[PDB]
Amino acid sequence: SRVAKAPVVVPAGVDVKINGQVITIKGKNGELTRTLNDAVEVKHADNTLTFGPRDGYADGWAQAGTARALLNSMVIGVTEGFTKKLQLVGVGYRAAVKGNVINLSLGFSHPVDHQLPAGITAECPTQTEIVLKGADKQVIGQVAADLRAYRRPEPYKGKGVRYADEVVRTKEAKK
Amino acid sequence: QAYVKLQVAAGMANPSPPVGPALGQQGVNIMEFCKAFNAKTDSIEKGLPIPVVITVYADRSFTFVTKTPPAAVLLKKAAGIKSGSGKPNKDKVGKISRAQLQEIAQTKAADMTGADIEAMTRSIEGTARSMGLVV
Amino acid sequence: MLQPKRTKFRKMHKGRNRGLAQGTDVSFGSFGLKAVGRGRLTARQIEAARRAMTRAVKRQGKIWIRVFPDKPITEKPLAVRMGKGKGNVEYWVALIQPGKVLYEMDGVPEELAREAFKLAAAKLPIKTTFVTKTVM
Amino acid sequence: MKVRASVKKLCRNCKIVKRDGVIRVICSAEPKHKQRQG
Amino acid sequence: MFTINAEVRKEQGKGASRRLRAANKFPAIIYGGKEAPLAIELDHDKVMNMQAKAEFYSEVLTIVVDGKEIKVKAQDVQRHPYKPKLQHIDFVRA
Amino acid sequence: ALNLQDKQAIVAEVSEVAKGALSAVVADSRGVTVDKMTELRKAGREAGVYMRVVRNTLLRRAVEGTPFECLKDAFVGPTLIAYSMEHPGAAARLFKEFAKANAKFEVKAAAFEGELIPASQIDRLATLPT
Amino acid sequence: TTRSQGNGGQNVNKVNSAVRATHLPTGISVLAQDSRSQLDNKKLALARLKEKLAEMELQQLAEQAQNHWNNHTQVQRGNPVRTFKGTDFKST
Amino acid sequence: MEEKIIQITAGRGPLECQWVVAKVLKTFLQEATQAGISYTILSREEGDANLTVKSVTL
RNA sequence: CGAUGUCGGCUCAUCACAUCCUGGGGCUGAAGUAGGUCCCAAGGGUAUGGCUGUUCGCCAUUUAAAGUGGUACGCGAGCUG
RNA sequence: AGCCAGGAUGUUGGCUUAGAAGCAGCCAUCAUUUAAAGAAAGCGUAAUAGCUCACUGGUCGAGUCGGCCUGCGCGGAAGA
Ligand SMILES: [Mg+2]
Ligand SMILES: [Mg+2]
Ligand SMILES: [Mg+2]
Ligand SMILES: [Mg+2]
Ligand SMILES: [Mg+2]
Ligand SMILES: [Mg+2]
Ligand SMILES: [Mg+2]
Ligand SMILES: [Mg+2]
Ligand SMILES: [Mg+2]
Ligand SMILES: [Mg+2]
Ligand SMILES: [Mg+2]
Ligand SMILES: [Mg+2]
Ligand SMILES: [Mg+2]
Ligand SMILES: [Mg+2]
Ligand SMILES: [Mg+2]
Ligand SMILES: [Mg+2]
Ligand SMILES: [Mg+2]
Ligand SMILES: [Mg+2]
Ligand SMILES: [Mg+2]
Ligand SMILES: [Mg+2]
Ligand SMILES: [Mg+2]
Ligand SMILES: [Mg+2]
Ligand SMILES: [Zn+2]
Repeated sequence: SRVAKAPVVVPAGVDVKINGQVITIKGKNGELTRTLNDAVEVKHADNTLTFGPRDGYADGWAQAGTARALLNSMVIGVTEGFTKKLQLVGVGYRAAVKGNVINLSLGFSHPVDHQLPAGITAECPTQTEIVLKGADKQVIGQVAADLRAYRRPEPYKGKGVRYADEVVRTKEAKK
Repeated sequence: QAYVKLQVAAGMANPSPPVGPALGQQGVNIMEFCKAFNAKTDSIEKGLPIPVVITVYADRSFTFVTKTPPAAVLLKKAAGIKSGSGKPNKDKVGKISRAQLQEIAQTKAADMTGADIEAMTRSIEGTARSMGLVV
Repeated sequence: MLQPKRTKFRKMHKGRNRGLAQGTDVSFGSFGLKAVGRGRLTARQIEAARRAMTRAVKRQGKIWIRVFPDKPITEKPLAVRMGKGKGNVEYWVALIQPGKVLYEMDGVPEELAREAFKLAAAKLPIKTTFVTKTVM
Repeated sequence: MKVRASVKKLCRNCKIVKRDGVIRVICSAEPKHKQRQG
Repeated sequence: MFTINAEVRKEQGKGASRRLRAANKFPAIIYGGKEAPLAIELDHDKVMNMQAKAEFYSEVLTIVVDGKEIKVKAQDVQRHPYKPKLQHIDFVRA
Repeated sequence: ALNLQDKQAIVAEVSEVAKGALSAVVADSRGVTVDKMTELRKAGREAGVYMRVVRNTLLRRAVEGTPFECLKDAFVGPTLIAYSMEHPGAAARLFKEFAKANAKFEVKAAAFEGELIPASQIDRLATLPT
Repeated sequence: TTRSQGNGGQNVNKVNSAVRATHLPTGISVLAQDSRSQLDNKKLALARLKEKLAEMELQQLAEQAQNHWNNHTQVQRGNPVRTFKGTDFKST
Repeated sequence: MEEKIIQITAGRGPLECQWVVAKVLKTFLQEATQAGISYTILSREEGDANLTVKSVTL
């Protein structure tokens, strides 16, 4: 509703193409593409992107705000992108990368092997945290969720794969 | 930067029991703080606590400011009793005079962030009333 | 345990309580419970709800009750046929009156009143509503 | 997980949600808060 | 001071009451002293909201029935036994 | 704050602005409660307890409150430009006090515009009667 | 809930009104099959368990009074900790 | 707050021992109340003569 | 009622899932061997013995357990008695 | 509602307690600076301390909020 109300900005010289509901956006960073929900009308008038319902649709303004949020997300992605850093808290918790292949030494009989898509790459300035940047917010969040769900940590001390800005709620095992 | 005042009566040095390591939570010494407190309390009476504020800095050269003795013990000495009260609403303890309340107010007006003495005078009067030191 | 000192007779018919009721209005207290439907309030249930309301009010205010288990019902102890005469006296209840105030409260806020009456709904199988004393 | 009939909001910072037709309460302030009906 | 739009109920009765309650109308009657008894059909939620006030059974209201103001006041009431419906509301002329 | 409280407050500020002419500006964009305490204590020592540091600089509050007197504040109301009163004396020295407070560790959100009370420019008025 | 061991009839060969209340700490069990109503059988079993545990609670007081009794003959006549002399009854 | 049950008994002695038991019980109660502890009497089975108690539980 | 054979055991199992339990989702008063648990999952195990005129239960050694039942409280035109 | 911020002074109120200083519990539960402060509503420790919240200052801004009667839904609902 109020999300679709707000106007949508795009940079200058960014090749944004609309084909019905199929909206792709490409620039100096890269290309982000998806076909949008059918409950939305889209049109562009020389400086803006507007979202609204289609005639005879129940979830009209709601899905219009949805598509508004989606297109702003991919606009920011083609401008600079979104960054994530999967950080480990623990005694000797480390990892590595080979382009997009990851080893995990967190107490297994085989060090786990992980894979990332071509959209995400990782470097290792440190060996306890991995720095991996990209332009796909949902892809990098999926990578975060995957390397978190490999071994979801415990609630007692704070030992496992957590997030950069997260603070651990300490439930200490009562003696 | 770590503005926590935790001090005891100046009569006894090295307040290890009451706070102890609480004053030494950082890497600063526990003897220098006591020496500075004694140096500040040399020119005033001994046997009463004095609050001192602290902002510890890295160079092991602490900057501190002292304050007047607490108004709690001030009104304690004014009433001439050591214990405040037990269930104040039920029973009467002592009689507290407006003039001596005003004089207790004027001696700590310099410490307190109050310009008109009347407002903080009625403040301490209400404090005494709530404690059971009826005005 | 609300129960008569003496009754008119030891048993009585099972009885009927249909149609509309007469305990429509509030009589003694500020806050009450309505039961639109139909059922039965055991003496244990009535005493339990009274104790629970005392619990919630912390002995502030008063409690009131309108219906009484003055009718000692005869149910049949299990595994006995329809015959052998009427059954045996087993317990005491009162049945549910559409529009009746059952338990009453005063001296405590409306929020605590609805809380305690929902707790009456959670100590009784009967359908409820929150009522107060009517202006004339 | 919790199996009851009367599910209720737990504290000032939980969240009633609908997930596949059943009420779900979660509050990471208490890892216990994960309610359920059925 | 509430000015309420109400009409004259030609035929009364129990079946009439049931159909009027289906069609969102509940009755009331004008009386008082020596005057001729007339009875009216009221606007339900309007009356409920107006009598939710504390002054309904005290103040001198005004009734528009067949294009005329009538000054009446409360005397008595009947209510639905187990629902928020005022079975009857009573008027004494002012 | 509801409508009646707003009406009494707006009448109060109308009376205050009618009685007093001089004004000075501040803004709590980076104004800590330490700065607020310093300013309120300086006001309490300079003048009475009615010295206020309230912020009524909204899009529809100060501009709509000023028309009784000093209508020039239509350029002042918006953009978080607070109002501080200076009743006693002509050309009181509380004007430069807010500039000095801005100088000592502030974000420079006051702008020291000064409301051009002597019809002077937005710069400091270095000379005051003594 | 199990079958009442009669001789017997074909209805009691079905009835699971035999109620056995077993107390898990003490291991004491009592069976009730007096009535063909299983609620009353359960109540009777609970009451009998109450009674029978009130005879294990009652044979402990006697057992410890058998130990209180020995103290009467366990008094040793010598090495006094306190001494009272004369009717003046002075402590020492 | 501790709970102690103590017994004072004459042993297998004569009326002199019973009399001594009575006197010692009285002095014991007086000293205990002086020391500030409370008590209750459980058993006070009598002896064979006047002012002679056989055993008492405290 | 001019007849539809009962309890337990054996073979075959049957099927239920309503799970006892491993195999799989969570709380924990769940740190890790390790259990208290609220449950999905019936493909499958659902022991070996002593006592018992007898599913019931206790005991000994494994161990996931030795489920609750319809099968006319299985199955007797398959066995026993 | 998000967003930058205050959220104090008497006060470290007094007990009983092993220290209780806002948080183990009880009593008064209020006075001042009053845009704001509730002897504390949460987190915590050893006693603190500290971090919050209620409340109120600064922004996007036209809409926002809680009772009711009715139509149809949601879960309570696992067999041989
Ligand atoms: Mg009736
Ligand atoms: Mg279930
Ligand atoms: Mg009819
Ligand atoms: Mg026979
Ligand atoms: Mg049978
Ligand atoms: Mg037959
Ligand atoms: Mg035949
Ligand atoms: Mg045949
Ligand atoms: Mg488990
Ligand atoms: Mg299942
Ligand atoms: Mg199976
Ligand atoms: Mg199977
Ligand atoms: Mg299957
Ligand atoms: Mg065997
Ligand atoms: Mg053998
Ligand atoms: Mg079977
Ligand atoms: Mg069977
Ligand atoms: Mg069979
Ligand atoms: Mg056959
Ligand atoms: Mg056979
Ligand atoms: Mg035989
Ligand atoms: Mg339902
Ligand atoms: Zn919660």
